Amino acid sequence: PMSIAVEDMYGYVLDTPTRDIWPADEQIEQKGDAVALYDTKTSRALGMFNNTVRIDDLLSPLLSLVYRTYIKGDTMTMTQGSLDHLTLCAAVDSDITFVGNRMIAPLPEGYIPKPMHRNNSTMKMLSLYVALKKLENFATNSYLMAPDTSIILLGAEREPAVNILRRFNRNVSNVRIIGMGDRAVEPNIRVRVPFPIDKNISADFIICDINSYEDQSFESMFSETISVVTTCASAATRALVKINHPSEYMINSVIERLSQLGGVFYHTALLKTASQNPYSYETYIYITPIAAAVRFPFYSNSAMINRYMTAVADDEMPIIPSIHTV
Amino acid sequence: MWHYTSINNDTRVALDPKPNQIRTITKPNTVPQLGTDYLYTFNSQRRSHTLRLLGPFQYFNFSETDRGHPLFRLPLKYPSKAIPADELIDNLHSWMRSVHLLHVRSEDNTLRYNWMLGVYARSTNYTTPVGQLVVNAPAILNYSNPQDAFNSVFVALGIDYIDIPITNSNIFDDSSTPYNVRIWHAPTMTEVNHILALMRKSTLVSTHSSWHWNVLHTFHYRSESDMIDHFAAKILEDWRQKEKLDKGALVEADRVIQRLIPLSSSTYVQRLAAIGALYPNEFTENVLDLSRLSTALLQLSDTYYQHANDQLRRLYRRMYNDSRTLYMTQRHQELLLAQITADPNILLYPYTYIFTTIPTSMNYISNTGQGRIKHSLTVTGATEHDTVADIVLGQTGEDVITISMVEPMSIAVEDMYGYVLDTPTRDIWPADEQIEQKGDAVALYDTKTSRALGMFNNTVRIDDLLSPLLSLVYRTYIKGDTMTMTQGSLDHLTLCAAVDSDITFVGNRMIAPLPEGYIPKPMHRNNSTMKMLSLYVALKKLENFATNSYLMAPDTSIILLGAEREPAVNILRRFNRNVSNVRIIGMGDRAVEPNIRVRVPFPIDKNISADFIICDINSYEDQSFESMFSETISVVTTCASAATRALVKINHPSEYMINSVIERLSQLGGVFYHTALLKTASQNPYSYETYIYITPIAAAVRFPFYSNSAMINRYMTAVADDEMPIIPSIHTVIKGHSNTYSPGLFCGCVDVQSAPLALSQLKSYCSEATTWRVDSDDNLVNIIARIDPARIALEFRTRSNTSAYHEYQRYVPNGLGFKVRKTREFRYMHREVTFIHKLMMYALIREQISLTENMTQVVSIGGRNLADISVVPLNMKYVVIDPATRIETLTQEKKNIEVQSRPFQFDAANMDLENNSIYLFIAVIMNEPNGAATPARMQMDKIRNVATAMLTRTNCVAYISFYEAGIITRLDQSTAHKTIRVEEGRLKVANYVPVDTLVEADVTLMLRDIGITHEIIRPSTPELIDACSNYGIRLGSTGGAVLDVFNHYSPVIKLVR
Amino acid sequence: MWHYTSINNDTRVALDPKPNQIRTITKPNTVPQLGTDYLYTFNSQRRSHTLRLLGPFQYFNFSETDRGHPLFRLPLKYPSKAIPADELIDNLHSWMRSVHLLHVRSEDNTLRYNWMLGVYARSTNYTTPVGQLVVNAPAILNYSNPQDAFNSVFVALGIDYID
Amino acid sequence: PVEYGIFVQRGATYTINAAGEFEFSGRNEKWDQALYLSEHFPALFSDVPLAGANTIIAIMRLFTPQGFLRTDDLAIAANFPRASRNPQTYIPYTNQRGTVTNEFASRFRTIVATLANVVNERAVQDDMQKATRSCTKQWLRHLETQFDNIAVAHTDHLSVVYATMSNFMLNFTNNFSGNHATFKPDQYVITSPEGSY
Amino acid sequence: PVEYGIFVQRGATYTINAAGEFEFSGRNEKWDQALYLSEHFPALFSDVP
Amino acid sequence: TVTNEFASRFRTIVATLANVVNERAVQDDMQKATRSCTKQWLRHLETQFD
Repeated sequence: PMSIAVEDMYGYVLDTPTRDIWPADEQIEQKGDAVALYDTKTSRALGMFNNTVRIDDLLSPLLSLVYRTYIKGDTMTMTQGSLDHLTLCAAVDSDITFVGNRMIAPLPEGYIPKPMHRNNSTMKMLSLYVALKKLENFATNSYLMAPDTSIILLGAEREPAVNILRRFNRNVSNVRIIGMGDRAVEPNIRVRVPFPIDKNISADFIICDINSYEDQSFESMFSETISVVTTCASAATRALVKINHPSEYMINSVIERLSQLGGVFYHTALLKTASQNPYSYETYIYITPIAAAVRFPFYSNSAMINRYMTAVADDEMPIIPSIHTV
Repeated sequence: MWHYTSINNDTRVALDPKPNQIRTITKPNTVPQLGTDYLYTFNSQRRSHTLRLLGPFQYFNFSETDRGHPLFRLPLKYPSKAIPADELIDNLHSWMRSVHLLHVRSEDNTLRYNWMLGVYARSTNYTTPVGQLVVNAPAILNYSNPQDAFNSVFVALGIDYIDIPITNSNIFDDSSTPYNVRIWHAPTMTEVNHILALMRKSTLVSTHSSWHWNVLHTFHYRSESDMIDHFAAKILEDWRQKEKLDKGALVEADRVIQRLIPLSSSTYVQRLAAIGALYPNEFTENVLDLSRLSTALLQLSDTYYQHANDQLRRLYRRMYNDSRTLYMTQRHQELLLAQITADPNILLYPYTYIFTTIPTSMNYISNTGQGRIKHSLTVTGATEHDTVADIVLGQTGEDVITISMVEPMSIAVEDMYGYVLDTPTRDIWPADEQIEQKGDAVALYDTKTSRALGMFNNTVRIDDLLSPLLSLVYRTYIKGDTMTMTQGSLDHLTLCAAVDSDITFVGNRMIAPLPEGYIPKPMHRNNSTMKMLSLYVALKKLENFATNSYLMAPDTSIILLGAEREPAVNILRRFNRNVSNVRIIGMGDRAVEPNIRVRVPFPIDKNISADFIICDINSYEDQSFESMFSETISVVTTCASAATRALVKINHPSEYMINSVIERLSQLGGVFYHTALLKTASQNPYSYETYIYITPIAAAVRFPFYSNSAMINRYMTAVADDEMPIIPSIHTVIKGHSNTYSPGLFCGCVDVQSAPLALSQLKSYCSEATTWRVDSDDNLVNIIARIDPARIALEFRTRSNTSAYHEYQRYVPNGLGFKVRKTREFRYMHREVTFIHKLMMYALIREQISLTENMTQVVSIGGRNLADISVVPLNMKYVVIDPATRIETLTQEKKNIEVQSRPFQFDAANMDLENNSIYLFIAVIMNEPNGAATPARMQMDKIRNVATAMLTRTNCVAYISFYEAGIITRLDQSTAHKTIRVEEGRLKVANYVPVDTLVEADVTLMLRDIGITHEIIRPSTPELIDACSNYGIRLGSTGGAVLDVFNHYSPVIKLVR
Repeated sequence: MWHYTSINNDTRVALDPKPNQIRTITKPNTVPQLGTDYLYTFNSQRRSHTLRLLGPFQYFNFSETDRGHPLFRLPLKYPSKAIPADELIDNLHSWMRSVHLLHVRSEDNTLRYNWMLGVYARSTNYTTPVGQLVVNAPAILNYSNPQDAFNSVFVALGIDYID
Repeated sequence: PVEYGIFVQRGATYTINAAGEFEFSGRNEKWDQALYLSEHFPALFSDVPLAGANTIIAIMRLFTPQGFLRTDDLAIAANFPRASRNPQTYIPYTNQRGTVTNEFASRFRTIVATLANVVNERAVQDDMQKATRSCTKQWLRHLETQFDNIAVAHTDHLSVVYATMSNFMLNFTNNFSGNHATFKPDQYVITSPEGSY
Repeated sequence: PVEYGIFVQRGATYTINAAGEFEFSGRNEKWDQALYLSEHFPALFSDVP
Repeated sequence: TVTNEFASRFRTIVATLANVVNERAVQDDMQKATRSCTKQWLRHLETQFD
């Protein structure tokens, strides 16, 4: 089990784009390399690893502990915008309260809140949100969705991810929070991947964690998602999109597309977020309309890409840890 | 990835303690720490204190003696609340430390203990032979070969099987045991083969694929149905780990195939296990509610085979019979092999049948949570519907769903006292103008404004609308939760307005705790109080803007002029209670002391003045103008001279009467006055009532008089002659693809198994239907839809009809919300003012597009998700040129439309010339294609271009909408930063990045110099009620107060050729 | 303005629960939250603790038996001050969860329940004929046509009026 | 009075649902013997926790049986005509061939008390002379101990008789599964295309 | 009760129309033999679904 | 079926009353010999009028 100071738990990394141009010569090689990986499914050994090591259980007892003390009256100091405040909150079902900050309204008589129910995607999404508010201007410790600005959560099977955000942002004027994705239960619209026409949505910062698997076997799967990021992209000022793969090809293709559906390019980054199944080579592209060009975009190596770029597969089975006693 | 990779375990086989220390097991010294020594709770099920024996103790047995000791009396003692942590642990520990498992410790470093068997020898008092075995012969229990363990027992007392009754978790439930496990003394694989072979006798037995201690044991069900609690729990657990194996993730499981073999089942179990093998699911992630977990599962199979699939309908009718067999799946199979390989002694299940990847499927989504499912119906799926009969939703029997009139406000209290100052702008009010205005104004009074609009202010009373939020402030205070105010605080004023009793303080913040066992009676407001209370906030604030001390200065007073006054006046004193001398008074007919009771035409000799006065009276004067105009001109006159700053609710006002007031104060005091039009946040959303703000400025003004005014047009238009209102209905009989439908929601109860189809055909009208089941025994879904006059414009276009259908086929059994507790649905949704606004721009344009000889296509230049759609007849082509529309070309053509996702905005290379076309230019000249902000100077050039462009074409009309400047200064003064605000000369129109704007005049002057015929058209009230009425939408406080200005300022240009 | 514009309702006609779930109505599991499960007070009238049964329960009837159960003894216990929130809810809930309206659940997606009449068949112990009707013949109560509902009852036991 | 009101209030006889939960009925209907075979167990024995009237339910636990159920064994291999998928009978009480007291006499001991304790409340309730509360409690007490001795050999020796009788030749069918609150025999009828079965 | 609700209501006595179609009276008067010789038939025996 | 409502009513009437007779009797300190014999008598018609 994890065992770490809660506060260091919402930390990512921006692999910044560096590749003046993405010539057709390069496109010829990349599409094939990328299609090839999809054709086979990355290393059996590595994949087995992300699933066994779920950033849920892995990082639970620490979180379970935060909740365990609060239930008995021991957490008497927060600060709203505090990361620490957000975490106790994500952890406890009931409505967290306050007074002159710090002092958290003592648990009402002989009653007890039921420790929160997370998906193993919540710490990650919850964390991405921290990354966004923080990405807004870095230097700052007020993680409470500004005054009347909202965001929409795009992850299939949403909430408590979305729910924890409101309890956390509970007092702040108008903050509107929404969550789509198939299998999502109200308060959450339940759309499906290829966004139904006529349905217009926007909201300052959007987070898209959907996309996951499209039988298409590329060409199209590549296209279905290129498409997902397109709406997720235009409709919002700053948003995270979990691009899964990504290869130096598909992730890069996204860059060329936003490149023309709006002349002055864009500014994108690759947010590898602290909490998120240790392995899992899933990377969220960060996209925002910068107002100074960039003259770079496109990628070559990227710390984030190689993670899934290699892992070629053809491993010849995994080495299951044994336990011989002789 | 591919080959599943696990690490089998045989948990129990390795949970039996080593013998030499199978004494400290009962923990004789230390006391059981809840953490890892037991799990426990008490549930809101009134009672239900469950005690879970976590540890090596899980599987235990008790006795007749073990069952005496308190702890089994300790539950039936606190029926009311959770057992006292103390009396529990302390106690439990006593028993814990009592159980003394007979045994004979050893030294061999390999023995273990079998335990379970033993624990059981102890259960009964060592009488049942196996038990009468251990007593004198205790060593019998230690053992090294997990299986020889038992075979020893049998060999000696010679028997076919030992029955191990099997208790249940939660030591607090002496209520029998569902079934029991029988241990079969069958050593070699061949032996068992045949044990269970004959086992196709005896009523109900069932077994697991593999085996603990690797000693074939089987379950015996005490009842046919109890048999189902088990399978269900277990088959369900299978998809639980199976999702992981498919995923490729080390799964240390007791045995690969978790399912369990109905040996002698009986139809129900037959078809239950029947499903089991099929893994009909998608990695839920949620948590399924146990107890009804069975019926949920048993139900799903009925519908699975039911929608079946023909081919796989058989593949399943097959296992329905041949069931004593087991249905692994290639991958599984391959694994069990690694197992047999390791040591050819693993005696796992004989008869079986590999599958062959199973014939495709349906990821039958599910979960038995508690939310209700909000669905967002898709335009066009791919199940090309033939016709299918008109569905009949049942009757919504309130106590499940009640429908009500106006989605309660729900807003942050603090933003509730925000108005707007429409400032005067009209250098002179010439007699020529007076000639026209008096008649226009008299005409409106002669008739009574739009029946549709008036009906709206009354139904939407800013009382109820904004009550529950206010009710909530009061609800917490009564129970000691509001411990921080600040006197001058708006927040302080509101809690106060809300509570009858006298609010108090100390060193601020801390509000004197409610006195002992007493309770204040929640305040009684008129639905005029929040408005008047709010006007007062507007006044103190209007005094100097920048300030948060709303406590009537030191010894300065005000008088309240509103018929039927107080608590309006009363709340002000409780609020201003401590502040030196503040005098508060309230006139108006029907007003009760402490309130003088004058009558409209103020009785002579009665002189009154008081810093700021607020006049909300005036209301109706039979006179029928001339005089009614005069009675009030008169009201404001006294209200006016006698006071330095005061509010007068001028009702009407017309550009005539309101303006007449200006001329009058103009002469009863040379140096004019300074007046403003305060549209206050809280105040019946609609109600075109405006309060003039009047004060004796000391710098002239050289302007006064009005022309358009955001406030005036609200009542200026609304001409009336509406031809009746459109009452929101609630039809509950879904017709198949036929326009007919009248605005209003579909609240209906459709039987399940049909929900898929009803919902599927239902997408043709509304575009987001919410639904739920109450319980798993309610074979009816509940659908709520509210026909959305935009989806219809879109679904119907060029006939056709293909829905996503089968795809929704998946929820059917379970994935359909599930709430259980009265929901509230309002016959009127709420909506962000910005959204209501463009919705409105459309009602002016659609009507227009329906008034121009020949007109072939609508070129919507920069749509986005195609909003413009509901603004075009179901005939013309709709062509969107939008970079990020991303529509499959086919679906694009099915609903006959076209996409040019090719941004431009420049002439010479802009083929507008396609005549008989309408160019809808909403937004666009706002934010660059890159979701940016087209700088105002540049924003102007775009219009210049479409102009030269529209100039060399014909029969085309371009609709361009922009943001004139007046909004900025007006906004900077008004204080209703709801969804506008004004960041450094711009305006974050909701979610949009501020947007520098332009001069209405420069716009007119440039195209004017050019020669293109134009009209700057801005929506009106007729269109507003129309846009809103057929839409279930309502307006919601803040909106009304600010929507008047925004609608007016946010004009439109018709460049018509 | 001019022509009045309303939306008639027939509240009661549409407050009678659907039959197939006219069981969870008594709320057997969860405990009645004061908010929307009853209204209540104690007035400065020295005593006067009024308990208002908000919900589908408004119109009810009780009995001679229903009228035994504490809650009807629970008022005459705190003559001095407002009943203890606890002893009240907790308690009430006991009775609430006791009333067991005889019925025969169905599957038709249009039936309802008439309720009132029934509630009343329960009131007295099923002796007053209308009441002696429902017992063995419970299906009689479900119904689809708001009026046929009753006309059924009459038609069978043949009478001019039921009180 | 109060207990027999919350409780008889909740059905006087239940039947069982499909998912086997217990569905009590509504009326407090009487209960005839001709109604014995047919989904309708007497309700008192349901042995299901009932929030309110709990003293009534507790007094109720006293009735549950002692003995286990042995599966004939011998009569079966012998081939004797049983007809019940898997024969077996229920023996009134385990032969405690161990040591000290019993489990059966020991059970009756706590049964006499819980009950006696109950008789006590009713008696102090109807203010009665201590002369008889006692003489009678004394009487109640004589068979606690008094049936201690009888149950000795009754249970050891009287039981083994059943031990065998459970399996006499013709003496087929399963009489009682052992679980009062839910055991309905197997209904055997001679069907006949011709007349009425 | 439930069934003799819709049945007596369909009509408690009927007659044969010029074309057999049974004309079902909506009343539910008794049935004195006094109209055995009339054109009415007791309704039960209509043997019509 | 079972009991009545009328006999059942008299049953609680005899008690509420009996309970009342009890206070008065313990009040005028009386032998338990008669508190009982008489309460016993009061009791015979509860059942007796059943």
